[PDB]
Amino acid sequence: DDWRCARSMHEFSAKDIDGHMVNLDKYRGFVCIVTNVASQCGKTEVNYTQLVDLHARYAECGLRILAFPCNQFGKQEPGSNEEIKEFAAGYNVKFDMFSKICVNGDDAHPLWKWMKIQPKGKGILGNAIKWNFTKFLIDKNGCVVKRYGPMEEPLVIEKDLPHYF
Repeated sequence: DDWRCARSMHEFSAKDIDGHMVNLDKYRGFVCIVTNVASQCGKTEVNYTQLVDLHARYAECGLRILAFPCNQFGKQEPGSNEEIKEFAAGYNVKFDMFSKICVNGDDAHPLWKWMKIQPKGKGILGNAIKWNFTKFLIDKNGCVVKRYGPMEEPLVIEKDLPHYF
């Protein structure tokens, strides 16, 4: 397992929602929020709207947001990448959308396997992602500094951003 030995998010790569591979070291020097999103879940509206809001509010300070669709939680992201892209455009999303992935299990994207065992990325009842819209806060060096649950509104992250800018 190479992914357990990575030291930074910047070591991983991921396909964006248009099918192009993105080297995540392009986010070096930015504070990031990484999150697993879904279109048909109870917290879809509050998360998209507050994430778009935090992005517009803190874009000039370097806030970036990475959104990975995931259908493993109630099958609440069943659509195609194009549908998810159009869904996100309806919220006026300007952050970075990726291709749908798994975040749990043997086939999970290795970025997500790594985040979950980071000291500040651990969960309480096991490390697995529990539901849609788990949020990880990534410092400018690519390390995980905080994990927020599916039921935590994205605005609760705001108080912590000044310490990493």
